[PDB]
Amino acid sequence: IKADHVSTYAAFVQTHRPTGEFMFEFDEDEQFYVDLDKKETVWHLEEFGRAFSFEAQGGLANIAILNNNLNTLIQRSNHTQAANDPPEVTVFPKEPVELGQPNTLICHIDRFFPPVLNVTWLCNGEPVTEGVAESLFLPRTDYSFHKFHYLTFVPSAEDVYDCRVEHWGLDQPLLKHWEAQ
Amino acid sequence: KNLEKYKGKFVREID
Amino acid sequence: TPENYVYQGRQECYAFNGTQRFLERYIYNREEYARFDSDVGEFRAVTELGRPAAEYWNSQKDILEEKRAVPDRVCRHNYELDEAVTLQRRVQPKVNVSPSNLLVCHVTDFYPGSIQVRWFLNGQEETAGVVSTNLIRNGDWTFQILVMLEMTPQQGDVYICQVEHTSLDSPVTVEWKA
Ligand SMILES: *[C@@H]1O[C@H](CO)[C@@H](O)[C@H](O)[C@H]1NC(C)=O
Ligand SMILES: *[C@@H]1O[C@H](CO)[C@@H](O)[C@H](O)[C@H]1NC(C)=O
Ligand SMILES: [Mg+2]
Ligand SMILES: [Mg+2]
Repeated sequence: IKADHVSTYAAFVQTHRPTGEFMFEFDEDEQFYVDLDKKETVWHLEEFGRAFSFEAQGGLANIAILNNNLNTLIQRSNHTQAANDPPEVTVFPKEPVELGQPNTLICHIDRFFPPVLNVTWLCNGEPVTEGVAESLFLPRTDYSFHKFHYLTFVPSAEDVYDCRVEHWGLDQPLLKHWEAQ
Repeated sequence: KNLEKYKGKFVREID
Repeated sequence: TPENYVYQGRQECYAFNGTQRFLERYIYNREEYARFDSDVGEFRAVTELGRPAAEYWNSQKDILEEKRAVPDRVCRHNYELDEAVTLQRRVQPKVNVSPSNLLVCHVTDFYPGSIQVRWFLNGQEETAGVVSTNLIRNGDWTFQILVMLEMTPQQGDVYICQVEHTSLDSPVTVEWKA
């Protein structure tokens, strides 16, 4: 489809956690979602939150419809469960790597299904738990998912990093290595 | 209100 | 693997040259099984699983009336709002050149994604030796891109990476002397 811009509400429900998600993306970047637990709209940037609003009940009402529709399709499909599609993983820094200068490492996990995933940052074999963040499970036009994980870090010639990824389509956890080279 | 974005309403399946 | 069933919905608005096209997609696992496309004007079953749903939805006049109105009532409305904010987002690229033989023009933290990055050697544009990544989406409403030039340095050569972007008054350049 020809388009200068694509604006998409994307939502899903499923048996396992996360059991629901309701978000809006503009040109493939997530602009807001509805936190279904807190029943509140969450804007990605302050630029958006100050200008825009969205009634969270609109997200909750749509998720209720999807959950009903999921129950129907489980019956109509004779409980068809899809094959697991394992993720592709890439790790790259946000800024040019300068030893001793603060940076952000990004782990992009792509082309996987279902949207059930465990991700851990490792540094020299050990989990890093501070200075981390992550995206939602983001939609793809082929109905698989992708996701971003972030780690604040100070680059150093020594350190080896891993983005360790767990998914049902994998024979064992996937460790994608990165070093400042 | 701020500038309010509009929703769409998903349709209920026939069960 | 554990028992797991997934259902997805999408409501997509395609803005192009003043027009709005609306698709609403119903997906079981990864099988799109029914959809409404405003170019089409009614629901269609995408697979056999969608035949009951398309038939039923297409029999409800109020639903078709609502969906046929979405381009003008929902898509155009939200697009006008995004014209006031999202489409005015401008984050200026940072530019760094470093050697790797390649010279790397690393352009970071910019928005929107459309950008032109060009290499010049002694004032002459160099294209045949340019290996570019794709645009890299960072997921945080910024992009980056690495535009690398295959190079054979010789003393005196002056390389310049020039970046053009809507956020800039004028193109920005970084020079590297061999
Ligand atoms: C993720 O980790 C949890 C433990 O916190 C475990 O119960 C679950 O099986 C893991 N999921 C996957 C997909 O490996
Ligand atoms: C944009 O729309 C106008 C109709 O108002 C049409 O004449 C023109 O060809 C369109 N431009 C493109 C690039 O399709
Ligand atoms: Mg709000
Ligand atoms: Mg190239």
